[PDB]
Amino acid sequence: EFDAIKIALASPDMIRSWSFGEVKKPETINYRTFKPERDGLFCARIFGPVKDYECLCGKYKRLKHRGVICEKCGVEVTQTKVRRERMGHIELASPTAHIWFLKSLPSRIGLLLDMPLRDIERVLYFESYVVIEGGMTNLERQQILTEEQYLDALEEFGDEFDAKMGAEAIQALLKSMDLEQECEQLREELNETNSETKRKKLTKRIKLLEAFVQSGNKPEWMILTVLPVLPPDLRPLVPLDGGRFATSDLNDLYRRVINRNNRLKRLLDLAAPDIIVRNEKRMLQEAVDALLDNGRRGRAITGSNKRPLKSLADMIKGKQGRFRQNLLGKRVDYSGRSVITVGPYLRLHQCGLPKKMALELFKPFIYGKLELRGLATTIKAAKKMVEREEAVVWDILDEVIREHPVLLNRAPTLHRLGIQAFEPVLIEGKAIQLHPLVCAAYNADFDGDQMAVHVPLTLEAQLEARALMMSTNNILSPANGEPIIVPSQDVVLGLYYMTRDCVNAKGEGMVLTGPKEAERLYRSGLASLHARVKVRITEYEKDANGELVAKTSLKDTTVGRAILWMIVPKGLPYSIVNQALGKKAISKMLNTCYRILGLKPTVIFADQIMYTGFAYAARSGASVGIDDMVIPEKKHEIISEAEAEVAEIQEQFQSGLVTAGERYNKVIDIWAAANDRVSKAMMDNLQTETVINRDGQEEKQVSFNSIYMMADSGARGSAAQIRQLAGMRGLMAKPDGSIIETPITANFREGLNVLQYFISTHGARKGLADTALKTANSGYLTRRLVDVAQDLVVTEDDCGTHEGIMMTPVIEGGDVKEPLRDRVLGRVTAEDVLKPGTADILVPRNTLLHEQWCDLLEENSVDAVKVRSVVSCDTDFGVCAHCYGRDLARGHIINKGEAIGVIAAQSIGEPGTQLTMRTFESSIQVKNKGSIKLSNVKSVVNSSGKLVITSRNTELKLIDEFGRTKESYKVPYGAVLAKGDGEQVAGGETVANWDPHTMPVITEVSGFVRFTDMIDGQTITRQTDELTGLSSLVVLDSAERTAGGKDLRPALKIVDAQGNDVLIPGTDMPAQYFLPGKAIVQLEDGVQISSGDTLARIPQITGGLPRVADLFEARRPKEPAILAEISGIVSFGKETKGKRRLVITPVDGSDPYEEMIPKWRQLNVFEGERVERGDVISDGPEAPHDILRLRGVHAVTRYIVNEVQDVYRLQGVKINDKHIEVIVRQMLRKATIVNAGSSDFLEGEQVEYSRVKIANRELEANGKVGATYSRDLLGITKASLATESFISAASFQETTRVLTEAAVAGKRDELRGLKENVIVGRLIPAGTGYAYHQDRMRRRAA
Amino acid sequence: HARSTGSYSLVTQQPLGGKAQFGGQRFGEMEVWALEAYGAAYTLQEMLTVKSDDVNGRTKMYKNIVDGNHQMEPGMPESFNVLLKEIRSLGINIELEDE
Amino acid sequence: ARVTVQDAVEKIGNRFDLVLVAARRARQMQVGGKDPLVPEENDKTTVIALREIEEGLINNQILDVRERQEQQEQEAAELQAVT
Amino acid sequence: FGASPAIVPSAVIHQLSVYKPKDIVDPATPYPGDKVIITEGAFEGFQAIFTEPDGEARSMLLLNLINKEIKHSVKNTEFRKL
RNA sequence: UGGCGGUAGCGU
DNA sequence: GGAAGATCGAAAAAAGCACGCTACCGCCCGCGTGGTGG
DNA sequence: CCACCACGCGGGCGGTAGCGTGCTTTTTTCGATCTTCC
Ligand SMILES: [Mg+2]
Ligand SMILES: [Zn+2]
Ligand SMILES: [Zn+2]
Repeated sequence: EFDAIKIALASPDMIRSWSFGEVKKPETINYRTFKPERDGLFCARIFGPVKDYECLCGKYKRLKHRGVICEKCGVEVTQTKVRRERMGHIELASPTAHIWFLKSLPSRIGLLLDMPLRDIERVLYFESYVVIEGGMTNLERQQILTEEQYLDALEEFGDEFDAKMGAEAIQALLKSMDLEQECEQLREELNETNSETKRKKLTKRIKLLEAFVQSGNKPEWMILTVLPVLPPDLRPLVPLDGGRFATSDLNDLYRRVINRNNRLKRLLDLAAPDIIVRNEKRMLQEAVDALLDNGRRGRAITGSNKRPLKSLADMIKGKQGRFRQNLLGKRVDYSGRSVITVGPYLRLHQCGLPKKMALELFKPFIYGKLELRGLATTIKAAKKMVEREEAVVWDILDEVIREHPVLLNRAPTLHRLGIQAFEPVLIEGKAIQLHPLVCAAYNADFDGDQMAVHVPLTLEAQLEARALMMSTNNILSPANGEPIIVPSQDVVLGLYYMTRDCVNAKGEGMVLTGPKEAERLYRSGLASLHARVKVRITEYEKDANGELVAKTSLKDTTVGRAILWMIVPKGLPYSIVNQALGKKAISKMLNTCYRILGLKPTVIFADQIMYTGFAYAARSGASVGIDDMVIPEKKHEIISEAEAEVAEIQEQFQSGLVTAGERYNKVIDIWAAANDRVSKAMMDNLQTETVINRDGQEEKQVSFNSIYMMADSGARGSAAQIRQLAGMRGLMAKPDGSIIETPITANFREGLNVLQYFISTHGARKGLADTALKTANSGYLTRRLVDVAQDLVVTEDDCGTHEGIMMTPVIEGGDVKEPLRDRVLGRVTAEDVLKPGTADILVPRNTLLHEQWCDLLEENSVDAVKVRSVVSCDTDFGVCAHCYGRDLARGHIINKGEAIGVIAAQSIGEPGTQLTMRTFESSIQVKNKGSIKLSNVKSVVNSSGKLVITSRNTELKLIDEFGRTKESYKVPYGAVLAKGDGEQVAGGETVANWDPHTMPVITEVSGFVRFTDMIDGQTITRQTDELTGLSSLVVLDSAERTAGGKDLRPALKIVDAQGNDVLIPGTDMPAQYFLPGKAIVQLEDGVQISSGDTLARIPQITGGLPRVADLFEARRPKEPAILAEISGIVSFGKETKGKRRLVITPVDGSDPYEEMIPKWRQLNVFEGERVERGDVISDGPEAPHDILRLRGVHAVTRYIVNEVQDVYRLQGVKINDKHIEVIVRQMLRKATIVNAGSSDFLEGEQVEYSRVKIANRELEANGKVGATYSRDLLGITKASLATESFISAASFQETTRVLTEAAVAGKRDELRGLKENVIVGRLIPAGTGYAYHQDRMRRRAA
Repeated sequence: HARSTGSYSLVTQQPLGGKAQFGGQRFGEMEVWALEAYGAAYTLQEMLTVKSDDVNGRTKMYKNIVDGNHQMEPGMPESFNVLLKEIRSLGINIELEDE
Repeated sequence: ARVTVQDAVEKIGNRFDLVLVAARRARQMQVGGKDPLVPEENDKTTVIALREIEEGLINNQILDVRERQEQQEQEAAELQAVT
Repeated sequence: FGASPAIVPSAVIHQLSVYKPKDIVDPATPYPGDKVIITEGAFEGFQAIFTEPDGEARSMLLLNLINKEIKHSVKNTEFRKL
């Protein structure tokens, strides 16, 4: 029906063409008779008849008079729905400016006229005269004149100049300008000018003028002259069943506008004085501005009960606006809501449904089936039969929902698993019965949770929910690929109890012929479930060709494991169930079954596991009693000795031997050690303290205690919870965050006094408040993430790109946080993988790396793999399947048409609840055994032969004997080395040492040191030491340096026996070590030193959800680390007064880089060092924009991914890097031109990267030289707002500004996206509908 | 609370809300995002137009279901028409370009 | 009944056109008065189409071939009737 | 106009002092021989000609029939101005 | 049987 | 040696602040002016 | 002759003034230096 949406401003003539009449009276509806007045806000003649095919006068009241108008009253006999489309118009007495185009920063009118917004505000509201005709006088074209100035000019010059007031003057100024000559002059000035801010202003004005001239709109249309009026049905007067009507705010605002316009017309008809006319015009302008957008300027119009009125713009933007309340989401029919309970008998694809609730939901289907069966002949009869609830109605209900899936959804839909398709099973009751296994997917607890149900009502929706959103098809989390359907609480405990071995259980030592005999013995009560026996069992192994071979053998196991072996499928080996079978063991068994057997047996295995676990947990009868939590006998001795130690420390402090801070720290450490000892003793007394009398003697075995069984199996609780159960509660934190000296030494089994409870309440209150105020932040973050990547779908297969990320396992300190296996599995390679040292193709160029390939690459001890990434996907308007990788939810590669962006956004946003918002070295240690490598190192030998590095970015790698990088550390510059490179070392040894408090100056040459180019009292001072008293030189900074000595920069020169400065070996100029501020030198004049000696001494939360938000929004670190833009030497220029000027002087290239550095900011580099591109110059965090500009897209992508992964791993949540890579790619979507080239893009233009790439490719194909572009990193909010499709930006937020931009520029929006297609109401271009869309695209090919 | 069909809003032509008003459950933005995550296109489209706003679509769906035919006419949601009318009343032209 | 459609998905091979072809077959059966090629056991049209797809009897290419053959048969019949 | 209150020049005051107008007043224009719309009574929605004020309560119009217009006086509230 | 504003509560 | 570009911090204005659901309360122009019934 | 059922033009409300007042982040402007020169 249509292909695109055109957005622009409306001309007054076409606005008049829109209207079917003119509203001239403020009356809306007469209260005596419910009929509108003539020319009113609800007039029938202007808009339409109030009743279908009925004249207002009543002369014609039948369908036969359709299409004709009446003469008694002048209304048309049509449908009432026409009142929802016809709009009115009001002819304003004087032109009024549009508030949207005037107040929305930047002011379009002010920027177009090139004048400050204050002058526009003054002239618009009748405060200062503005000139229109400059004439031959001294007055220019646009000049601001006050009343006195205007009178003086009028006296001086008569009619030579024209000056005016109000919006009429603005309209005259807009109409009296030429866009072509203005834009040509602006372009010429921009070419001639050189100021950067002037260049940017001229560029933006040129862009605005070009956009205006390109479209058919004209500037004078920006000042309203005819005011449109909404159709009456969109501002209805709902009856109040009390003789009154509820007038909407729009009706009140329209009444105000009409009254003010009528008053102004009457006043100007009477030839009112100038002051009164100006006041009336200002009042009309204020009323129009309030109606268009209330509250933008001055005071908002108050309501009846002292509230701001709802204007036209108020119902477009905001959460309650039409976009986010009735367009993105809407209420739907065939839906229900009810509480949820647990049904253990249900299958994985089945859910319970109440009979009455299903009858209400499936009413039309029952009506249709009843009509087909002949029971009822009309809708009324079927409705009566349904409401009477006959047996035939229930039979029809059973028939119609045999295989009709229903969508079950929960209120906090974080990820796609929150809504799933289930087959309904009719039950008698009032609560929906949910499958226990899917609860973890729903994150729902049967503690009052309410869930909603929707009924798909077409073949496409039914089949698509059966095939895609069914619970059986959703077993792997799209976020990380880990299984979701796993036993959680009762099944795990039941299986752990079942697969547990005693020592002297009944029936131990017997021999059984198979699992059937074991089951029949257990049911008969002839042998205990924990008895250790030997059973002859046959297990099936999957052959290489794809067959099952049965091997029979005798295994020493338990009766419970033999019973469990029944439900295990043939392919799985017996070793999985021959253990304690904890929760992780069950999860591993399920994952192995899914990998080997597939999907069809996996659901059956899960159902059987759940049934067996529930049944045997019921049979076991595990219970919690007051005797279960045992109090250690040694606890009171530990408490007494800790108290005695604390008392003796306190009495020592009373003597003054130890200060308050040290004694506080010692007390805290002692209490922590005592708590750890008590917890360890309790755990030892609880784990294996069960002494069982085996035949002959006693023996120690794992305890069958209910608490220990229930916690060790992983069903519920953890080590800390058990520690709170039996051990002391430990130390607690006060509201500020510090630790309290006296901990809680009372268990939960024993009583707690008032003081301990009051102390402990702080943490609980803080956690509850944090969760309550963190839910909103998580929701906002996930909304922004979803919007940012709502238009990224796979629409290709292979770009042919040979560029990829240099993926390696992450090393941080002395541990391997994440190896290569998890960070590479389910991804494709960017190029061929070469075996280390053989140059052999281990992996082909474009082969997906599954488990087998991962094992093959890990067996060769490879660490560096180049893998294709989404950020490197060359495909425009989407990404390719190969450049993305594995689907992460299915075993195959991701299919075309999938919405990867929404998947990524939901995966990143789901752990928002788990995060937190609370705000609260001198040597290198070796842990493992391996050789040491050094990177980015320039080291020299010291006096004693030790090695000292002269590089600031030196990195040491501890690599095992297999060539794999095990550990990595960043050694500070100028650190002494105990051992050299390439020497194997053992754990616990120290290789490098340095002083963190202050840094010593390193000398790379050997010779004498003299006191040169510095004078005491001008540049340095010969200060006496506080203790030693030696005359040490201290360098004075520029602030205290004398004027005469300003040019005498201190610099120590190493000299030989001759006395002249020794040149650096292999370097022309001599070694002149610069002296920075606060430099302390101890050696005296003419001191002999060697290479590597120490010359001078120089002295020297962000986590959780806020950290993620700062990383995503590209927030400035507030203390950026200065980076070297170009590679070259460093020099110091003029000091100016507040900031030092540093000059970068490349050896070969020019020296255009001069950078201002704050004086108080520490400088890592001295005067005589060599640095490369992207080198750290000052301490602090690195801004993402600087990283992108200097080190490239790959480096900033890696930094963001690493930071996000570290933040998530700190909280214990694992997320694949594909989602972060997709988000980062969505971040980098804008490019700014540098060289115009043959393209038509402006020098300062910032446009889409895809458009630049397409233009460059077209120019290269033609043969002309392309343009040069630089990628820009814009925050997620800015990136989402600055998009081609203005509909998505308008729906997001800041609707006024984006709508104004779209109206001014005359943008044309093709849908080509998900959110806009959803808003319009068509099939989305993602998933199934994508295919259809593709067909449509080919139909546009011809 | 369960609803198959009932009274609709007189301004947005959408089902009412609340049990006391015999309304329908709200399909929020997160539900739409989850549907798009599954690749749900036909289900989302039928939940967006033929169930809530498209009056002609709703009537056609009811007649087809009574007749035993499961087919959907997307039509045109009335919320978008309302939004277009409000934007037009703001003095800003918006229209659907057929070409 | 069809608890899972993994094998049908791998038969189609993409999991998205499978929904389209199954919906087309279901619409053909329900309102076109067609006769399924697979015996039915009190089952709905959708699962019947899925079971037909299971054995490869129904696929996009063969369905299009059958549609074209039916169209040419009906046009030949109507031309013969007119002439 | 602005922060400070406006000051009206003495010339405007002088003009207003000698301001002795004669006006018709738009919404109160039931003048003799003038077009007036009756929206109530037996002649609702009909255009007629006010021709003389009959007393005060019931002004007099040439009420328009299908054939012609006839002298008749009816209540003032029945008809408004066109 | 329509809306809001305030209050309180449920599930997160 | 005064005027224009720099900039620079300091201040001011705009937009956002999760999702569903339930129940209750209050209101659905106020006010000077006017005519009519107890 | 006094209480109370419409009513139809204005707009912050009320008063011979004043009322407001426990956020953060982003964007724009502006006085004040400054600084840099032609
Ligand atoms: Mg709960
Ligand atoms: Zn009529
Ligand atoms: Zn690609």
